[PDB]
Amino acid sequence: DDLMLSPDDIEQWFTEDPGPDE
Amino acid sequence: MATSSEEVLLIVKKVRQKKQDGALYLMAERIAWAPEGKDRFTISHMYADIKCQKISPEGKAKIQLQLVLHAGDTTNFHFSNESTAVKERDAVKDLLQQLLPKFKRKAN
Repeated sequence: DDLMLSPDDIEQWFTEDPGPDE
Repeated sequence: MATSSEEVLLIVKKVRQKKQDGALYLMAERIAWAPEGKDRFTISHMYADIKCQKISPEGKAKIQLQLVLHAGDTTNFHFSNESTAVKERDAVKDLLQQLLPKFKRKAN
């Protein structure tokens, strides 16, 4: 990012809810 | 809402959000965060503003739990409490996944 934000080393999740959008 | 007229569901400590240590406070209809030793919450998101939720596993030097909002914004919560990180990471996830279906329902 611009600074040392979370995506400094992050996007290895198990995305508990990556489907339903109701 | 807004004022401290709501009950706290979960109080997580030493939770670093955006590389700053604080505390993660779960509320009846929303999730909020406030730096360690503070009384004024800096972040607040209603469970109805949350589109998706992810969970960062153990193995890293930082454990996380993030909420993907319908607006496209994402709030990743780093549990930096060596004593309760993992345990509270699940407790929050649990409460969130249980509360989400109650507020999340508007075709968005």
